[PDB]
Amino acid sequence: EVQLQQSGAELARPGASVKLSCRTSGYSFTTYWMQWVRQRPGQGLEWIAAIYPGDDDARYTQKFKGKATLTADRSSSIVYLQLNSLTSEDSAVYSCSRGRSLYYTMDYWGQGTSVTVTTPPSVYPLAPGSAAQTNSMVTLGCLVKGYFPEPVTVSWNTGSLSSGVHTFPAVLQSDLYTLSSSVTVPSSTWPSETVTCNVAHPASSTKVDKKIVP
Amino acid sequence: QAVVTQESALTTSPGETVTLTCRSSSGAITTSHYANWIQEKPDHLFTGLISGTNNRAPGVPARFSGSLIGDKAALTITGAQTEDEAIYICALWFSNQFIFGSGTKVTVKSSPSVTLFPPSSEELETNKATLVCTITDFYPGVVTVDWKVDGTPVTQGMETTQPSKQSNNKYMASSYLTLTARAWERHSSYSCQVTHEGHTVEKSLSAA
Ligand SMILES: C[C@]12CC[C@@H]3c4ccc(O)cc4/C(=N/OCC(=O)O)C[C@H]3[C@@H]1CC[C@@H]2O
Repeated sequence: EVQLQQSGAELARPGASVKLSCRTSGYSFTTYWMQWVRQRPGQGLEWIAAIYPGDDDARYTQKFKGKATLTADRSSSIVYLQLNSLTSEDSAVYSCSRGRSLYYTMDYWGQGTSVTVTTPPSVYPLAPGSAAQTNSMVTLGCLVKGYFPEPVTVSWNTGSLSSGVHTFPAVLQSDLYTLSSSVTVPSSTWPSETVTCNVAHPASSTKVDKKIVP
Repeated sequence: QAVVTQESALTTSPGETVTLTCRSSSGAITTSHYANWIQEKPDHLFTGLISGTNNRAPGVPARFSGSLIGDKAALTITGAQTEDEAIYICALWFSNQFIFGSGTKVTVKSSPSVTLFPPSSEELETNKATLVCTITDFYPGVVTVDWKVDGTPVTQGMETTQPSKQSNNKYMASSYLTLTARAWERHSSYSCQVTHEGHTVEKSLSAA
């Protein structure tokens, strides 16, 4: 029962500076190390810095010693990694893991947050037909059309609907992405119970909850 | 910096045993490099396997073993699983930071489930019509989708994704048929057809 959840996708202009965050649940926030790694477009993980929450001991490396600061909020079990003066160089996926010592470390991680250094989506609800409602399982869907850039975060019932969810790979057609997400539930569940897909496009500060009705 | 190296890729079979090496450009890898192996699965899903050169982490199938074999640090997989297919990253300690390897990628039949969705009322109103065909549950990840309108094949206005490995160790993809409200009503049916491993699967929906 250990999980480190990170903040959402981040789109930033060059020269600016983002504030990322990793929150821990399931262990001694203060008696454990917190490291940050990043993965550029296809360049293997790079070590950035680490912090010991319950003793505010943050250790950096030559490379990031300048644009990378790291703080802890022992009162929320959250660690902020802040990067200053952003460059195309910094566009990557920042993840975070924990560690007790050089012998035991980097076992659990976060899903990682993507930073990119805009046009919002049009969300359309997709009600099931004869080729979606299939006896015991009916599957609703959401068309997230013409947005830019990646990514979009699609959720169902604010995350309550976690199983049977399938977000398909986006497709590019004229510098505009369009993707689809589906969720399957028991044919008794809907229309009976409400089903809403929550789409979020960090890049454009846009969030759309579209109720999927029959 | 001290560049760490690994084997690009490795094709293995179930049950077998595979060994992955991790060689350092600084020289011999020792217990002071606190070798650490990390498993990476689709969508940046990192998982700890071995730290401190040879200590299995909580929840690690004993088939996984870390040990120093020569000037190298290696990971041994005694008893392959289909789920054990992934990217293996070793990390060597170099006083004050871990240096990672670009990763070793190890490789280890289901018919697809087709799901069509007709245009959204809202979208139709914009005189647009997007037919959605979401393809799932298939392996190997290699399909050919074709769209038919009134039993006749259509080439234009079709967008199909790239297979994506799912957590259930199966691929999924999606195809789109972009039409005009006109065209959508102007026809009797639309057929999303998928061809996979020799056989074909197809579904259809009628504007009617
Ligand atoms: C890799 C690690 C984060 C980075 C820490 C670091 C970072 C920089 C540095 O110069 C030395 C050290 C160590 N030096 O001395 C140890 C201390 O005095 O306790 C302990 C490392 C930590 C071990 C567990 C965690 O995952």
